[PDB]
Amino acid sequence: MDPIKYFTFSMIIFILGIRGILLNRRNILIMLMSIELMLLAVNSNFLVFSVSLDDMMGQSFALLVLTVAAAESAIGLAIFVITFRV
Amino acid sequence: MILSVLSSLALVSGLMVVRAKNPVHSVLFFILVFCDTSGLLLLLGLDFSAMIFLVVYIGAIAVLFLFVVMMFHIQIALWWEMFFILDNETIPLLPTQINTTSLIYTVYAGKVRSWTNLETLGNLLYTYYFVWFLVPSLILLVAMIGAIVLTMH
Amino acid sequence: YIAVPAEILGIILPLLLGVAFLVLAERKVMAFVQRRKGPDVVGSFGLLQPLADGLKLILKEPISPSSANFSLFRMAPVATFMLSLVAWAVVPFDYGMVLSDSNIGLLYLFAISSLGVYGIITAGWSSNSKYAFLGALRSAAQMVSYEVSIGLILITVLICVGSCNLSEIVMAQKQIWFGIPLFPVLVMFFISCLAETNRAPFDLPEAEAESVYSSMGSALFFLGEYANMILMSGLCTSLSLGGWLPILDLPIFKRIPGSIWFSIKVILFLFLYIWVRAAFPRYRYDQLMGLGWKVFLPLSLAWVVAVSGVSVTFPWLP
Amino acid sequence: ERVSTDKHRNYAVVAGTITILGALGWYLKG
Amino acid sequence: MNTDITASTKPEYPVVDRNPPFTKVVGNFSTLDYLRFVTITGVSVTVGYLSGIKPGIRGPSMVTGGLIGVMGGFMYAYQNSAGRLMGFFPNDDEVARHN
Amino acid sequence: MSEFAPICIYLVISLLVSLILLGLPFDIRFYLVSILFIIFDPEVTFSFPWAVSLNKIDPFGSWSMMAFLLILTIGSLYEWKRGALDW
Amino acid sequence: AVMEKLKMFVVQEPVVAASCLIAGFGLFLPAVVRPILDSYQATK
Amino acid sequence: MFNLFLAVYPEIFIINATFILLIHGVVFSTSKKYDYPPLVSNVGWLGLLSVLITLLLLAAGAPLLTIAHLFRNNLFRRDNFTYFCQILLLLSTAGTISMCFDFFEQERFDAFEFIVLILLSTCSMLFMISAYDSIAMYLAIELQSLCFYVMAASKRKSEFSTEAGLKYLILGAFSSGILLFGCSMIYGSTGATHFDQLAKILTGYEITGARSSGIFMGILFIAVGSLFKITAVPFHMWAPDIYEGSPTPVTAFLSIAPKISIFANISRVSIYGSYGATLQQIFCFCSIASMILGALAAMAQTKVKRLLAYSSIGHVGYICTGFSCGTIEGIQSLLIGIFIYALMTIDAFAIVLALRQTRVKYIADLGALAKTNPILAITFSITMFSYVGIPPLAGFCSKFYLFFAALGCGAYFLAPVGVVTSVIGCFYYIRLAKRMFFDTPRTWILYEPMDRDKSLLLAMTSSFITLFFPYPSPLFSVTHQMALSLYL
Repeated sequence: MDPIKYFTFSMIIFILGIRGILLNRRNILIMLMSIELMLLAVNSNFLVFSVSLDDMMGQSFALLVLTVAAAESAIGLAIFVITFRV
Repeated sequence: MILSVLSSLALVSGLMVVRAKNPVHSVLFFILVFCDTSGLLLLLGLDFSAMIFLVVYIGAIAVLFLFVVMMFHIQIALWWEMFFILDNETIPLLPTQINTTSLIYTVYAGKVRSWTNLETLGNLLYTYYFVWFLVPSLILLVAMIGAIVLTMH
Repeated sequence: YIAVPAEILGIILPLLLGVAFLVLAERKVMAFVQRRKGPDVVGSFGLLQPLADGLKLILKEPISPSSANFSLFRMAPVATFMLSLVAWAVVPFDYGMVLSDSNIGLLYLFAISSLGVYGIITAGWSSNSKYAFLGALRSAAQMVSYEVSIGLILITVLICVGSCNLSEIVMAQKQIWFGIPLFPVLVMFFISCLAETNRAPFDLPEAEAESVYSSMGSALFFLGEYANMILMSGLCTSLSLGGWLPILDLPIFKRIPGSIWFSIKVILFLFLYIWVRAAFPRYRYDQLMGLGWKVFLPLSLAWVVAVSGVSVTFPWLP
Repeated sequence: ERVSTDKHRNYAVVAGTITILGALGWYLKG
Repeated sequence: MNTDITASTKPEYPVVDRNPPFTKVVGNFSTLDYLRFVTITGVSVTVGYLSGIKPGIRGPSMVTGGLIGVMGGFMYAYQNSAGRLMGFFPNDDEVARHN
Repeated sequence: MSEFAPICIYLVISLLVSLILLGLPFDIRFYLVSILFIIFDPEVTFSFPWAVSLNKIDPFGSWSMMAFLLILTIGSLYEWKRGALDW
Repeated sequence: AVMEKLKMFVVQEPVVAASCLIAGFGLFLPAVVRPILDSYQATK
Repeated sequence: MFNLFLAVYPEIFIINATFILLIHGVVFSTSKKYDYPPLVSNVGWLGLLSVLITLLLLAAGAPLLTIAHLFRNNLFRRDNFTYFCQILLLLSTAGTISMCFDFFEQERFDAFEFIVLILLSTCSMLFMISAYDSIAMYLAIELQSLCFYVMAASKRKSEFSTEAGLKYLILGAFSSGILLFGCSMIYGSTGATHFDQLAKILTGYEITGARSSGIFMGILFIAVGSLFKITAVPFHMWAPDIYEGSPTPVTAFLSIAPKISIFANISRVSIYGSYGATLQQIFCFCSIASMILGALAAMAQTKVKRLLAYSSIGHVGYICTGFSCGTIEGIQSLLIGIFIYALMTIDAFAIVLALRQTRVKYIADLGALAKTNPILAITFSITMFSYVGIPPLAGFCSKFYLFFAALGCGAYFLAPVGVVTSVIGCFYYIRLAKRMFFDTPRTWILYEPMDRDKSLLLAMTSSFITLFFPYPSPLFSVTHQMALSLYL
């Protein structure tokens, strides 16, 4: 039952993030935070799977996708802060 | 119990992230989402990744988001699916897990030592799969030179 | 069940007593440095000075602020206080004389430092005026830069000894104090701890805030700062000077309770804090951040590389 | 008054004639 | 540790040496190899020179072109010699020696 | 685990004592610094596992980690000569 | 000339010079010392 | 170096060249001794030299580029397929750099970082082609997409730059998020992420089981994700908008380079980890949607860039129709179409870039190119008719072999829609070309004309297009080799 609960939490967070990035269209900050939420949910279910089926590559993937998320967030916020200079 | 507490907090806080106005409120609720997710991971039994979620997700990214939304403060321009996945009869009925609770078979032989997840993760990630670790160097380098070429006049 | 709250109370209250007497001893020893005595009237030796100051700040007529008067202004000082103390959770005072053996203690301390950064930035912005907000941003940037330097230094001391929980580190030092071989590393770590709490030569943020608000709020904030000071001193002596281990290993030292050794080392480092405070002018902000990003990051990184190198060529690495 | 007095150009010209000679030799070893 | 050299393809030519050490290969060069190295370095230095005459740094651009040229040329020469040492390339004089 | 339970009990007790103490009287510079921190902080994150396990990895581990450090150090050099950390 | 330029640069930027020297030491020790030590252990 | 890294020599060299060029550029761009030189041109020529050297190394070394069989099989496997795909990619990157040299100076924007990314994303894509693991694929895609994110928002004082870049960033990051969740679900339900393991675990025995409902969600999400990066005509949001906003070299590289890479990756996955009808059906729909959209949108456009965007969508569609079935002849014609499309689009961008400044944004500015520059007008007509269809050209031959394979493979339905979108495209274009000697409203006699390298590259490709049919044996042969050795 616990894998079910973990995975359903991850799925509902993913759904929430995608609904945020779709409904809200103008606020770039909410947009980028929703992308961060999507990557967070992906990370969390990666870890849950890495521990449910006893296998390690889930956690290496988790660490690397953390790196990817940090990069995207930094560069996208740069895009925004140059958009809002005018 | 406490698992449900953390899950509920994370859910409602993400809702506020998407809906609540005053974007600084959104960033606060976002930090809170990540904090409770880290506590959740800690409950799962992976401690290293919990502290990492604290350090780089909360202490590093969210502080950048807070910085930027600070300088522009004036810039204010399922129950069906849950039942469908809980009525599958492929999940153990909690009554079953009760007596079988006293059925697990400890090995006492794979735990004479014990690799904490930090140690085993280091082993794996650096000896093997190393190109998987060189590439993130390149993506971080891309991040930093991108920030420079974009904003630095 | 009830033992744990007892331990937590026994950890919290003595820390507050010690930090009050810390600010008292701070004034006293800076005075003695400057050819004068400190507070010496109220107590027998000025010992009743912090109690008197506390009672004054209690009976003082309060003034509630006028800026987000709930859940954002009356919370952030409590936030930084809680962060400092929860850092104080995992520190070894003797063999097994800890609160929690969190097997990844170092990451824990580093994370808690970053969360303290969160505390200070939200406490700065929660006010109304904007110059306090600029000062908060300045302090945040300084704190986070010297945190990355502290991180690299931690990585060095970690390379020297396998595990992470602090008791194992102090055993590794029980062979020979890591302060001895990595003396420049200790100096860099101490300078970074100085910049991390803005104490001795790096004060221009606070100096400017004083050059251009609740009584109990300011008291809580200064309490958090000095508590974080004692914490930094404590982990510095817990991972670079031995951590409850007698010197020269002679069975006359072994009568000292061990816990006394830790207190002696941390009091020495506190005295060094206060001493280096009253001998040097302050940096600016420009030069401050420049040194943070030019002088301590490369040196710390080079030191990581060098110690890893020297300890990977010979079979000296556990 | 019987020489070229630009060091960089002279180094470059040495490199160019070395290049052409090397290509000719390479072809000769086809 | 998977530190073995086997290839999906096969050494269609003789197999004089399987995994030759570095110094063996780099001292096993042939005249054609040095010609390849010199040609790459030369073309690199020249293109650096001209692309430097454009903004006024004829010198430094020449140096950078030289660095890239030496890198590429030595890598190409080492690759050719390694191939001829394994079998993935025509081996006549290597077989003559190793005989 | 079973140590984060003392940790969290400490958390709530500290909350209580702090509330008790409270109730008794009754641009581009910043952005680029933050980015450089977000970039050098995963550096520490990756140095943590590499630190503990330099005995079940031979010089291969040291060299891979040094290559990572070299890539990010060329990053730092490009940062420096551009003067983004000038202040 | 190059020695003069290097002395100038080292006087100007002492801490970068010291950092580079420490990194050079830490990278030179393994790369060139580990083989010698392995050979010594093999012979004795 | 150590005889193992002989399997990654092109990547090692291109990364080292990227680093040395980065350092060179930054120091001699901020050195006060010289004036304050902006090193875009010099760094660019050194980059083109480095790319040609990479091409040389990779090409002349393939049979030993396959040297680290298993130790590298941990991440990637290199076969003839990857060999030829990487060669075509390096050719395309050399071509686009050479084409975009003159744009830098003309448009006058000074950032040599623009040409240290082109190389870096190039190495990323070289990793992406030879990628034999879901997460290695994803990481390579992310590195490439980050390079493009940096590359998009170049000129800040402009207007369309920032909005186009932000649109592209949000779109790409969303696509990659979907792809990540897909790989996550496949991992969770399957228990492996290396293509050999996925093949061995879910080949033949795709029969529905208890927890078989998980794998399908993963592969569906992967399909959606990889689709978004082929412009995914139901999901083509903002694609013409970003094509119009972003500068011309950037949009050219975005059209030519990533598409071939992601197509090779799609082929490598669809051979291995597909279902009997899942992937083929999720593509059979997008193919007809794409052809229809290309037709009924490119029929009516008034900006010479968005027309190019919708024609690119249309040709990606034709290629996806070629994807429909999974026989050897089919995939052969698929790869042939990919190659012909790469050539035609570098050609079209050469033209639209040599017609840039005086025509900031217009389509009516075909101001008597038949009269003010006849050879250029004839070349534009040749490239476009090839892009759409006419008696023997390259594009017509490619589409014809595509439909030949489709008919002979058991799908009598893609041809009607394919031929009718082709014929409406042909009517429209041949009406436009014959509209070039009716009369001329505007006239834009141009300071632009094609310094040397755009002209050479154009001339080469344009001579190729017409002259392809007199001898198309070697292309068929090499495509057969490639497709046959993709799995067998």
